Amino acid sequence: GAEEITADIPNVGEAALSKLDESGIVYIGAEVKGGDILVGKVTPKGETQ
Amino acid sequence: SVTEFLKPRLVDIEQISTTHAKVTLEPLERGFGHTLGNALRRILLSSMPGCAVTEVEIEGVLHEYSTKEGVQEDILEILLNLKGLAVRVAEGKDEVFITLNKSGSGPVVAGDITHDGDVEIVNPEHVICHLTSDNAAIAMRIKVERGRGYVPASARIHERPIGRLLVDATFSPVDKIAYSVEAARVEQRTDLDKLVIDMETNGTLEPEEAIRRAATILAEQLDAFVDLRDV
Amino acid sequence: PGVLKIVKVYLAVKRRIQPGDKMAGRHGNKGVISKINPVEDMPYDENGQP
Repeated sequence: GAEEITADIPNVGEAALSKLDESGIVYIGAEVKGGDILVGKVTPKGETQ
Repeated sequence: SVTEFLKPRLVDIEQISTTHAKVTLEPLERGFGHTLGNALRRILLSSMPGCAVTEVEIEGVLHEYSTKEGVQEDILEILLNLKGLAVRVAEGKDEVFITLNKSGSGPVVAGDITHDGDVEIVNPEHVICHLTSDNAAIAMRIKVERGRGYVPASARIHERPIGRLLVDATFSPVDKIAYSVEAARVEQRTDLDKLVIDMETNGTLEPEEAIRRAATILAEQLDAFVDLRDV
Repeated sequence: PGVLKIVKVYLAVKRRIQPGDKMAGRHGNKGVISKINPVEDMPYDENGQP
């Protein structure tokens, strides 16, 4: 499929989505530390055993 | 006699300026002047309380690495200038908010800050920024905290809305301390000696009170030795 | 080809001096900072300037 940039990131709580907007891109002026999500991207994955 | 010493007393404050003073302790016995001077210099230069700017909120500003229309200085330079603000907070308050609103061409100084009467600005002539247009306007909310030592923005424990700019705070008001130990004329003896402490500060903290806090700290840490036991 | 969207984010990091940083003059005397000593532990002159 096609990779999509969005704020609907699986297995991630609302704490890491605070600095993201509706489009899934971090706000301008947001103080970010290591491990913080700046752009939320989800890629389609095949069947996993 | 020999086993009894002469207790020094505070005899003079000479206020050369609002940021420079001299305090005289007299009488001091042989060797005690140097010991007390070094101890008081080390305590005063490191462990004395004060009030410093900790948070700034400027309207229309999202981060320090930006510019505001009509202001010659960048926001980072404005924060650096605010770091040098000398603020005296009345006792009982560890957190004050002071506002700075200005419109029109001209330098913006510390005397233009509106405070609720519990905050005194010691250096009203301190320059924060320059407004270069008649239509230029600045509106800032500054947070003043009481503290001790140097607490950088990173070291502060971690929500924070975007726009609140954290400023490194140097709470210590004492900048320079120099002590000179000279001869003192007391009664008929020639062994008593006199300590002169020259304090260069930001004007927030009085000389006599600073000396008293330094002595209190020294005695309070000495109490452990005075009551030496296995703990 | 094959690229749909590129998002670039710019981060500004304030790096302060700390032990391990390389500092040097203009005469070839380079060095690494070993300790950030307190002001009260620095040598000072007769006027009290450390």
